[PDB]
Amino acid sequence: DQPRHVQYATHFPIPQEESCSHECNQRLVVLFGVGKQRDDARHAIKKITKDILKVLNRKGTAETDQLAPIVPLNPTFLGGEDGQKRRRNRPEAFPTAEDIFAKFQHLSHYDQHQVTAQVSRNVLEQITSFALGMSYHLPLVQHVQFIFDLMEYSLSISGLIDFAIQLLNELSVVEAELLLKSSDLVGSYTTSLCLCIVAVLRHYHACLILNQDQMAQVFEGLCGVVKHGMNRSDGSSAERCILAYLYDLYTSCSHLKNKFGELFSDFCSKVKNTIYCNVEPSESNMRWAPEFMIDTLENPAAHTFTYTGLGKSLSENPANRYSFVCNALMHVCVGHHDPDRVNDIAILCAELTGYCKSLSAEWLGVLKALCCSSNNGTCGFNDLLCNVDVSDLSFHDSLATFVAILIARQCLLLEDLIRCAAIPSLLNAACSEQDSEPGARLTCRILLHLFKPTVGIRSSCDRHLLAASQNRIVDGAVFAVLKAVFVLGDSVETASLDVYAKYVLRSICQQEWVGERCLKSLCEDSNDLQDPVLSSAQAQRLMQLICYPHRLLDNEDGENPQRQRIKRILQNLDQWTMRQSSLELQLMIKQTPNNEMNSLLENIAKATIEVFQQSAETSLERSGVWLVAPLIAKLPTSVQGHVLKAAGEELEKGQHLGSSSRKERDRQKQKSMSLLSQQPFLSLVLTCLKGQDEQREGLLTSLYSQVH
Repeated sequence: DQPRHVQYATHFPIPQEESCSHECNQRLVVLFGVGKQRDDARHAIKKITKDILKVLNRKGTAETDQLAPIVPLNPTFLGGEDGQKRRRNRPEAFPTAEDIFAKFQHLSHYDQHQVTAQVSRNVLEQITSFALGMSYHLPLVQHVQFIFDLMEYSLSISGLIDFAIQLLNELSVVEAELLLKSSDLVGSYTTSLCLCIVAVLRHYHACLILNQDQMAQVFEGLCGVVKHGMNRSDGSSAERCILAYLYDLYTSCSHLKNKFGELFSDFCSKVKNTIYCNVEPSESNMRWAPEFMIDTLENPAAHTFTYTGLGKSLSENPANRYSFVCNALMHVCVGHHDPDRVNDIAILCAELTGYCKSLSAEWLGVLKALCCSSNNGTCGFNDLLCNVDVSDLSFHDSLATFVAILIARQCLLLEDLIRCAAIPSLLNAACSEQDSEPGARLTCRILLHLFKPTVGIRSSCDRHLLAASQNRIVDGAVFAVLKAVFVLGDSVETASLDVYAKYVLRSICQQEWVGERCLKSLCEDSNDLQDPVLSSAQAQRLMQLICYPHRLLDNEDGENPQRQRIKRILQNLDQWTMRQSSLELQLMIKQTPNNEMNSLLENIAKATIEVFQQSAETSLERSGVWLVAPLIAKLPTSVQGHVLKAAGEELEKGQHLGSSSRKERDRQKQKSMSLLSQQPFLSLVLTCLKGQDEQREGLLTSLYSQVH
């Protein structure tokens, strides 16, 4: 049939545009050959996407389009896919088309040019029409969500920088022509679309670093236009991550401004200075101040309210804790499990507390109350089990989705959970066994839901939100919360109760993002995993889980399972994971107790001397043992020096076996060379000859042995 190379003909993309107008456009077609299809392929590839925009550009109704599946006689499989697009009729929870899925499968960068040029003509015709004298209508938001969910299949890179370029350019045109009108519609749909571009560039962090020769200096131009004129509703959009994440560019030129405020000079200095030095918080306490029945008075639909006016309202009382927690939980037990309701209640309540950044440090009481008995009271929790169904887990996906929405705000800090949550959970099971027994398993499942057998879910836009916000928290103490899970232990439903304590060990490490953070963390330093809080036996029983998930499951076997565990640490590593393969040794070498340092030397010496004899008696696959020397070289030579100076004479005694026939002496020589024909022997003593005492005695014995 077909060979392998014909499938990759479509897998050769050209990312850079405008290569050669006369040459590259005209010469590329004739490589495959002639075809009527390819000429009509260009005729209808834009036609299928122009129709859906012309009813959006001109706001054409859907009732005027009925003859689109009726006219074309050819609906072939791509053409017939055009006709079925009118079978869905009304909008629904409809997946993408198979062709658009197939463009994610193959040819994702050839077609990325037309779709990015398709949206380029849409965003530029409006800017010639918004200023044409009639269009003062703000851009809609309902089409924004569906257009990022479909553009991401092409793996676009050029679609990010151009839109960021054009939006800052057009707003300077707006202020020169639309500032004097002074309307009240400013910032309702532009600021919402402002953070959409910022967040999608955060998911494309490689593209934002290559344009730094005008990135920083444009922000004074685009933000400074509103201040010099009569500024209405100040600036609705303010950048937050710029003044903290950028460090390198300020060494060129640094300048100061003096147009902030009489008491806001220190305030707006700290608006830019958000790196450290937290100011003194709200001294008035925020515990049990609101009682009940206050959410009906306020309307979050009116977006015209401001953060500055919110300060005077909360200056009277910081009372935004209790009456909204009860309002939220009473509402969610009224509404159904439909996806529209559960996502909206998290995001609408978010902007109430989004500018209430002091409210971000008081949410611990929803878990601190049930964890400890310092709150006292027994009847306060019985109703909280009356409204919880523990048997059903399909509706626990919604609260698993809520905490994904809760972590997606990127301004809620969970650094209190390291100190005051995982540590007493050790003593929670230690002090009480039959009383707080659900506390171990309830904290087991909810942390799994934070870091999600598996089934392929269609969700992709919010699926990538969990890993994007993961690295925003430092990795200094997060694994201490992880280890506190592991040290506490010391058909899915068919499993019994006791076996779940062991599958959680695998399932936590099953996530590829869990494993890769531990692998990268040791690249800088290992002092954080040598803390005496960490366990002895349980630490290295999961290093083989840390290193690779797709390896075969090693089994507990025999009276001496560590005997074969020492003997396979050479074979299991390959010639490509050379970084962490030697890193696992010095952790378990130092974990070995001091009473058996003597037995811990000759094992690694003799491990490398029967790795050569099985090829002596009877290339790139065998290049791994031909290149174990880089692993040995990146080791403390105090251990290496004693075990390799011992390796010399035991391989210089391998040829010294006589007391038999003359002819067997020659065979035991040449079998010894075939296991001693390794250039790494010359390099292992090369490490050893630095920082040694004397090793000239061993080769004296060989010289004398053969001189006769």
